[PDB]
Amino acid sequence: GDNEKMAALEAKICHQIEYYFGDFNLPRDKFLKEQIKLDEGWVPLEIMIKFNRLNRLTTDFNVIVEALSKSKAELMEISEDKTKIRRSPSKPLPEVTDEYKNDVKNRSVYIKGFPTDATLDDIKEWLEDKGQVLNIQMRRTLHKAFKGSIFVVFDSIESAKKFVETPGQKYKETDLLILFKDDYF
RNA sequence: UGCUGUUUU
Repeated sequence: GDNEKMAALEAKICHQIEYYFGDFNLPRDKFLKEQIKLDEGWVPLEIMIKFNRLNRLTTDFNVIVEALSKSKAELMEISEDKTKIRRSPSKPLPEVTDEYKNDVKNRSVYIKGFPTDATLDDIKEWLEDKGQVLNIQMRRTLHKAFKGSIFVVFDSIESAKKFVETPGQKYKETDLLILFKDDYF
């Protein structure tokens, strides 16, 4: 059903854009920050479609606008003429205080045992039924080769604990080592 | 402290 397929695509679009403008990417994204200074947070759709994971989903402005209009996250706003988008001023970036960093750390997790040829797509699929994940960091060498270990940030301490305490976890044939970031060094 | 990079650009 084409409506059915269009709805699945639009959900993916929302999630991707919401990641780029999110707490775990925006503060470290020089290119996106450049664009956000120029008019009250607004960024043109002609620039957004240059972002590679978004480009692969769609380059149609009409489809992007429809997607964001139906989002349940309430993060993104659309301009009057429908050519530009922004993070809402109701949702500011967190102040990076001791209390914030402690809270994030307590729900961050280290996982080791993925093959070196695994993709971000592969890791996301594996994580699908494991709880709400807000960030995936693939760990790399100096020369950018994947080490086979990751850091992940969960939505809550409750979700992180449920994941860490589950006993027999594997990726395909191989046993994983799973630790709170606090326990890794 | 700080500064610098950082492609899910």
